[PDB]
Amino acid sequence: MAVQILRDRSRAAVQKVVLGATKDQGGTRSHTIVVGGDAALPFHHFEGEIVNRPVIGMEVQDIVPDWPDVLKDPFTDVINEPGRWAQKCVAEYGADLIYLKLDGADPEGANHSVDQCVATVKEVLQAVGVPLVVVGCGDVEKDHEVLEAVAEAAAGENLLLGNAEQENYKSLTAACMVHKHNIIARSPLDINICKQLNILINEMNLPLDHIVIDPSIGGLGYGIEYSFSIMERIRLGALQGDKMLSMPVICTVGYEAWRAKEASAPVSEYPGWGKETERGILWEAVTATALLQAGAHILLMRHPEAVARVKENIDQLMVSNAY
Amino acid sequence: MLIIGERINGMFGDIKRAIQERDPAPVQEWARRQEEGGARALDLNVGPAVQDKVSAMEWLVEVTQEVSNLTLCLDSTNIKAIEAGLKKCKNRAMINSTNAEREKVEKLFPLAVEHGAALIGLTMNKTGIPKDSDTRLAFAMELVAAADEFGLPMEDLYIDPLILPANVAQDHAPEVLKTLQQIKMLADPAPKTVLGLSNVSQNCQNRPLINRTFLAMAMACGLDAAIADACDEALIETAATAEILLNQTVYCDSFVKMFKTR
Amino acid sequence: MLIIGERINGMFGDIKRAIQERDPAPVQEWARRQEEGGARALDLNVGPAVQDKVSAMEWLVEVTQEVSNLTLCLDSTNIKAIEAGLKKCKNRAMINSTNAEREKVEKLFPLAVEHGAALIGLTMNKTGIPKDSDTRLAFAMELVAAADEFGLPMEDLYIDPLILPANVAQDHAPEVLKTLQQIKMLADPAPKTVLGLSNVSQNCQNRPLINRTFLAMAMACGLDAAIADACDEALIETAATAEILLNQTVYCDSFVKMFKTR
Amino acid sequence: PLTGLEIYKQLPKKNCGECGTPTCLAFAMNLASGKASLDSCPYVSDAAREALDAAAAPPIAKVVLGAGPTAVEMGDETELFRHDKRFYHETAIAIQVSDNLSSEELKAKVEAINGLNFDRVGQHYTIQAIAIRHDADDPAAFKAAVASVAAATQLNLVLMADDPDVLKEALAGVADRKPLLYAATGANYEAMTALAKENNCPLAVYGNGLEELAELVDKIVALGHKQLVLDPGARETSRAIADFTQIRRLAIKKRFRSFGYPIIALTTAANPLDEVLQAVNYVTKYASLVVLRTDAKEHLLPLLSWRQNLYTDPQVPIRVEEKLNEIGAVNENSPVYVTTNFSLTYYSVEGEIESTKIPSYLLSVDTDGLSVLTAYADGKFEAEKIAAVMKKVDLDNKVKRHRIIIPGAVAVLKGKLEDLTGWEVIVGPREASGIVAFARA
Amino acid sequence: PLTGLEIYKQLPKKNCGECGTPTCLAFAMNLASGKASLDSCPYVSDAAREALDAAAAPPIAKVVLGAGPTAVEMGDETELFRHDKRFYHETAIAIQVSDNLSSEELKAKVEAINGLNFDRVGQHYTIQAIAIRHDADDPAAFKAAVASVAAATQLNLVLMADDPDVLKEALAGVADRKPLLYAATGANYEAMTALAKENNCPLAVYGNGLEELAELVDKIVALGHKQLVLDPGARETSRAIADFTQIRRLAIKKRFRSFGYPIIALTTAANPLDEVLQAVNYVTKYASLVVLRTDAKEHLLPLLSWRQNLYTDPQVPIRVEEKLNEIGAVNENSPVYVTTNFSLTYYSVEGEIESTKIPSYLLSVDTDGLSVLTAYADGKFEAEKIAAVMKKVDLDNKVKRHRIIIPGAVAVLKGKLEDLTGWEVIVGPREASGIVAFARA
Ligand code: B12
Ligand code: B12
Ligand SMILES: CN1c2c(nc(N)[nH]c2=O)NC[C@@H]1CNc1ccc(C(=O)N[C@@H](CCC(=O)O)C(=O)O)cc1
Ligand SMILES: CN1c2c(nc(N)[nH]c2=O)NC[C@@H]1CNc1ccc(C(=O)N[C@@H](CCC(=O)O)C(=O)O)cc1
Ligand code: SF4
Ligand code: SF4
Ligand SMILES: [Ca+2]
Ligand SMILES: [Ca+2]
Repeated sequence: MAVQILRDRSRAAVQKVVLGATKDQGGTRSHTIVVGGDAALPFHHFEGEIVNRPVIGMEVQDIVPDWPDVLKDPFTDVINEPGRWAQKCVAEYGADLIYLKLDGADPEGANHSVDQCVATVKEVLQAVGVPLVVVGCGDVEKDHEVLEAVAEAAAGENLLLGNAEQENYKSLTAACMVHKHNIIARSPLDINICKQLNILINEMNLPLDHIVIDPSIGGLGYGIEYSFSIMERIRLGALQGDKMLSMPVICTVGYEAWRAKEASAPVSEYPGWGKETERGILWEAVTATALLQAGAHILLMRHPEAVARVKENIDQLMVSNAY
Repeated sequence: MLIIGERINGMFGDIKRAIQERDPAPVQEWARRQEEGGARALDLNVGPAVQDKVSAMEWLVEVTQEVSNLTLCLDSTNIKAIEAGLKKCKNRAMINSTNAEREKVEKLFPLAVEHGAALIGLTMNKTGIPKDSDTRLAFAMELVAAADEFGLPMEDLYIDPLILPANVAQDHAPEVLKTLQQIKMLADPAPKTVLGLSNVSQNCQNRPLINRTFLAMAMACGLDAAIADACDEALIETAATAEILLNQTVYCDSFVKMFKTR
Repeated sequence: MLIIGERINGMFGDIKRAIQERDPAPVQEWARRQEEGGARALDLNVGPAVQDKVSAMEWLVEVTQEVSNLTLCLDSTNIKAIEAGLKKCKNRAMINSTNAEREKVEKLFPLAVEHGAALIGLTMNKTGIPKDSDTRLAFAMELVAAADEFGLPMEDLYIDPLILPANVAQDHAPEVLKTLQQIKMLADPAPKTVLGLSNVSQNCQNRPLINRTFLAMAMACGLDAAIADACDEALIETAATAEILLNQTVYCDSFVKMFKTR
Repeated sequence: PLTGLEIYKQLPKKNCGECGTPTCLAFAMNLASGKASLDSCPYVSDAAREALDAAAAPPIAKVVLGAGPTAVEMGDETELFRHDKRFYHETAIAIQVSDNLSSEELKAKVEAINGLNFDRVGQHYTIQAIAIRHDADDPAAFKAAVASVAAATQLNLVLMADDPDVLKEALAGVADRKPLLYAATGANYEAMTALAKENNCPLAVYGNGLEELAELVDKIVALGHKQLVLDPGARETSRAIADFTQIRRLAIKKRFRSFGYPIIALTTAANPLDEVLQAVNYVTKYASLVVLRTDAKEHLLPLLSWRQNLYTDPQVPIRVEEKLNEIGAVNENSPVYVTTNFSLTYYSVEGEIESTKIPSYLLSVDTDGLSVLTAYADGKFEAEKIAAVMKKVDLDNKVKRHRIIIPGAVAVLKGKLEDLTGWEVIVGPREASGIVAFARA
Repeated sequence: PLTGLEIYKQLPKKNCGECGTPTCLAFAMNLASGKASLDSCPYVSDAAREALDAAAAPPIAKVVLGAGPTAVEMGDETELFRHDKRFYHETAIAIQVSDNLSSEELKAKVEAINGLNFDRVGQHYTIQAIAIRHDADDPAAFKAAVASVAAATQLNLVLMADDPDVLKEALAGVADRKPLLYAATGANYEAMTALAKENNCPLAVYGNGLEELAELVDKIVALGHKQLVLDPGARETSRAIADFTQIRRLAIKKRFRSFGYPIIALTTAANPLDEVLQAVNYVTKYASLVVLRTDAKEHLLPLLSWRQNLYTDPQVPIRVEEKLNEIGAVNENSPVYVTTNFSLTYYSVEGEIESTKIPSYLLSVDTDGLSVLTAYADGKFEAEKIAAVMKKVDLDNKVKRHRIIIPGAVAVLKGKLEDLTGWEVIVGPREASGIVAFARA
């Protein structure tokens, strides 16, 4: 009779990536945040050790974002000041990381100079003491000039440079190696391209613990299950010995959740959905909650209250359920 | 797929000359070139020449684990040499092999658990090698029962239906596949399987074409391990490809390169 | 193993132009270069390029059997085009493809018994291609039940699990093999099977390595026929070697050459 | 479908050959191959019955919540991951309401519960049941509450009362319907088993821990009732994920017949925002029925959204309606875009066109769910299917200009479609993110 | 197991889902797989009992002729070709003796029938039964006929008559050894089955053609007698070969339960030499019992030799009896040759030795029947086991010399053997065809 607890032993574990440096490490940050180290399925403490809990980064742009009116409200006092923007996300809203999304680098938009993009990065480095996640706007030629110049001046800070895809990984990887920086690997909802990209980046002699996977998650209700299943498959592989899928999974819930009408549509427009306040808060929270069960290590959020609720969720899931 | 290097065998010339004069150089060199091929196991055989199987086996182990950390695979019919080799193993090893003979089972299954190693079981007895899958499967269940009887992990049991040359025993090859596929009805979880792949192309024309072809056909039937030529690059490609087609490893454009550097 | 030539398809550049301009030369050429490869059957598909099918399908049948006496295989969804093709067929015929829907069954099944041809059935429905093997088997069982209904010989029925690319549908390949393995156990005598082998390497590095490897694995599961590139020598060698390992054809030292010139 | 070992380690091990087989181990082989019947060997008893009931049966039992079109099916699952195959039955949503509330507050809350049906992305979200819990000191307040709710709502019901006498007295008038009986406990499971026996209703099994749940279930099963839903008593979301996984694992992988039933989860989060997030974890962690407290549409929408997404078959792709879809005001002189009904292709254009701003029409042609490259190669997206859909909405009257916009990918369809349609053709960008660069031009 | 198609057509056509499966066609898939038992479906005819037997039972049932050590088993074959697997039970040879012969002529013939025991090449060939036929004009002459034969031989018996009332009077005392009752016809099968039921003896079923045979079998099956042997009524060897093929094919391949029984053949060739050749065809054409009319010792040895050979195992190599085989005339002087007991290896050696007209001795050690080369690489033919058979064969006392000749394939064992043996080891030619060029030189 009796009951035996089934425990699936993991043959391997997910990589441990170090974000940021300190005074002794050659950086200027107050602390170093480590992600990964999981030796089991998401928050399964009974069959593995979850050493480092998932962290939450808040999106800060060098310019004023084109976010809906509702999302801009909690930032109105510092939304037009990146230095004061990042400083609020940490002290007030309690953020783990500062996600510096440079939309001002876009030649069609703000068209900020290369020395201006590096001025914004260096501004946040003086504002906060948390590790930074700096990615470009999306322009191939611009980001190659921006991210390179940023990595050169912010060398020693141990940042997390982002947006490196399959057809474009050569320019960014070369910068990360010389200036001792990490890198984000983006994949168009394809685990095959994801795994293949990690090989190409590593073949240039860049350590596996300096890479993080961006599966390009789908928004809630807009194909999030396509990303949910992939993130799980990556998690299984990382435990089964597949070292090319052993990189932590970063998610951009901020961009994908606030690009949906259901998040910011007024209640007067869609009476059946309800108030837009609770909806937008919960829409970004649920779309990030589900990914935590898929193995999301770094969440990139925007809404303050949405973060504060996911933070609570993480605090509860880290409570050891070991038998 | 688990590739077990079968080049370090006494039936080969250079290997046999090495053991006679205790020359580590030829043995170690093949321990590298096989590992470079993608092999994750090295089968060690002293050969029929050397009269002292016990000490010769201990020598092959102490010089192989010196330049390689792969899972060694002891290959000798003499139990006294197997246990002698297991005591010299610095890591996990494999016992090859045992049959359904109770006299062998009672003195090898406890030995496997004692050293916490893997045990390869043959589907035969004092009579010889059968043909009909119903016969081989009967011997296999005793090996499965022996694992549960002596407290051996089922995933550490490697059942070998014993493949014969495709020219003089053509009717054996399909029966081996019919055996492998029906092994999945023996236990839960089911035990692993292993084959001496090079035997299927024994004295046939174009051996590699027969080896890699049979390897793919066996993996589809659930072949979990194979003792074949680790230096055959055309074989390693097939092993990698077949593993992808079984969804045992996530696909990528460098899937062949990922198998060698796994 | 029956290899059906796939080169004659309206998706290629040469064939597409050979239909609009009505040029027999490309069609006749690929009807020979595939026969030399070892193909004993030719897949005739007008493709989505040509507007009218009935006019194009009939034109292919005449110019193909002009320089070849191989088994003709018609590939289209248009029932009118398929039936129009069987009209000008002097030799043995084969039709492709049909699904489990009764709206397709009673319009294609009796058409097969009429001209006394082979019917290639699909294990799918209007919704799409199934995932697991239990669903494919359920649809395959409907094809066998309808085969005994309209009075059709079981050896003339070809089941197609519909193989998909190993990059996007990597989890489909092991299910296709599980399907084939359980096809020869749902009926006695067991129906023959067929795959679109070349589709498993769709947009993948080293396609031939993917193709021939999957063929052997499928034949081990009981694949009686397959539609792939007959011009690939590496593929033909695998198709020949697999027959030897399945004891379907008596082994000889020239086993490769004999299957090529059967 | 049964391992030779499992069959063997359950036999007398006599090797008498009365079965027509030399040994038991050889006969175990014959059973797995079906060479002989298990009824041959006259030996053993409970072993033969337990095996047959465990062999030819699903890992998770199927217990239906009531009768009629309103009734939903719970349990019946065979997977730990949705990508391995698919998740069949969606999570049952139940809103809890106290009984110590006044009549005017009860009716007002129940009325709000009946309006928890949402409409998004051409999909329809609906809840399942309503939970009536006994909090009052008077047992008569419970029967007056359930009878009151059963009049307003037509949905399923689930009663929460410890004392069986208080339950039956309230169950009497609503016995013919669904009412799930929560919950049978190790002290009062005897009377509870009889209530669901005569009324033929599902019964909930409670147990403080993993072990206590196992012992109580086996006792209830031996009384003649199998239709059960399990409650490991996990009040913490972390303590729940572990326990909920075991029931799903042990029943499927190890064939544990005590945990071969769906799970009922209870949300304990005070904050209604934290409650939904805790519900997201449950509906993902194999929980078949969850009992919420907040009844606001602002909370149930993202929760029922994730529930729908998770339980969609990976093999069938998501598809939008085959109709012209309008973005913005649309003045009758706005551009015309043509694309596939695949849900991931459509909203690649809706989000990108609507992002630019201004009115435009967007024709989703019916590819059966296939993408533009996809339906292109499957031929379900030709110049013919497109021009025929052009006229399947009588589109020209709506728009003054005759001009349409085609995918940069399938743009080649340009010539042939511009003739059969009679409508001029402009081939856009390969990626829809260029919908901003085409309008400018 | 059984084919899913065959259980579907055996199944009805109700599609009522009472089994737990939506349709009957889907329930057929669950049965072949093993996802459900067939007892759930009530809507089944007597084909349920048919599905129980036709699937589990072997194609050809086993019926024993006689009882005890003198009992031989017929039927129980599952192969259309001996090269695939093998043929298990050999053909039962039976010699026919009439009753119209005098008592002195009856005993004198049976006396020779018991002398049909042949010993050749180390093995022993024996016949099994004796056929007693009724050719007299009075029934009472058959009772004294069987009693004379039964009290003479201890071999099996088989009586042949049409009238049951005549047969039962002669079966009274010989019933203990269960003699075969030939034959049941379409007119008296009712009285034959009843008599064969009380005595529990195998009943021979006769039928004119493959049609009347199949019908009459089912008649006896319904009565409760399943111990039957089949006689297609074919007299000519051409008719028999075809008919015996059908009884063997339909039973094995088509699961035909009317032909799922062994076959009894009757040699109808007038000439004794023609009879044996006609009997060779039968024992090859899947026959289980043949009745000859020749008692000569010259017409049985060639037939019995072919029987033993045909019913051997191919996968298993054939073994010459271990021992010493003298060739021609052996002088103590004559040379000694050692080899392997494989039939192939020693057969070739025997051909080489006798063909070159050189008197010698062949020491064929037991290698398990494996070739000298095979023994050589699997440690079955090593200088230690060979010097072991040297003293075990007792060859040392049959020669004045101490020299033994080994195969030129394993010459490498001569030295280590020369030391162990005490004899002088010479390494001959690797092929036995050059042994004659080794002797002279
Ligand atoms: C997943 C996949 C499948 C799935 C289908 C998934 C689905 N839901 O459609 C499966 C495995 C079933 C499949 C099947 C087929 N596939 Co496929 N498939 C793929 C794949 C990987 C992705 C499809 C996808 O989701 N694209 C994403 C969507 C969003 O992109 P999209 O539809 O093109 O829309 C974009 C643009 O076109 C543009 N856009 C679209 N509409 C509009 C409208 C306007 C106005 C504008 C401005 C822009 C615009 O913007 C969109 C987003 O930015 C591609 C390879 C790839 N990664 O591109 C091959 C691919 C599309 N498949 C292809 C083929 C060949 C097939 C098959 C014929 C395989 C075969 N040999 O039979 C079969 C079809 C027949 C059959 N079903 O038996 C080919 C097409 C080319 C060709 N024929 O030579 C490709 C490109 C593979 C390759 N060779 O690279 N496939
Ligand atoms: C049949 C066979 C098998 C069968 C064995 C059946 C049996 N009863 O032999 C089976 C399928 C089991 C098989 C397996 C093996 N085989 Co093998 N087998 C053969 C084979 C095909 C023919 C056997 C035969 O019937 N020979 C005919 C007999 C009559 O020949 P013979 O015994 O050698 O005797 C002749 C001569 O030596 C001479 N002679 C014999 N005695 C004497 C005495 C005197 C005084 C003289 C003068 C002459 C003489 O006369 C005979 C004919 O005229 C040969 C290839 C061949 N045709 O030559 C390989 C062969 C013998 N096998 C061989 C091998 C390798 C094996 C295996 C070890 C394979 C492996 N990797 O383990 C296994 C053995 C163990 C195992 N079972 O796993 C090798 C031996 C050389 C080698 N070591 O590489 C051969 C030669 C194949 C080859 N390499 O071309 N084998
Ligand atoms: C019997 N094989 C085997 C096994 N173990 C198991 N469980 N099963 C097996 O079939 N271990 C030993 C061997 C596998 N290893 C080998 C090693 C060499 C060759 C081989 O073909 N050797 C060459 C000799 C070349 C030389 O002497 O230089 C040959 O032609 O035989 C085959 C298989
Ligand atoms: C869908 N296949 C198929 C079938 N029939 C069945 N029952 N099942 C199938 O999957 N018949 C048609 C096709 C098989 N034949 C083919 C034909 C071409 C290619 C192929 O790979 N073509 C090239 C295109 C080259 C060009 O455009 O010039 C390719 O890269 O896809 C593969 C298989
Ligand atoms: S009759 Fe039962 S106990 Fe006896 S050997 Fe058979 S299975 Fe075992
Ligand atoms: S119970 Fe019998 S008749 Fe009814 S659906 Fe099932 S198999 Fe068919
Ligand atoms: Ca396996
Ligand atoms: Ca088959």
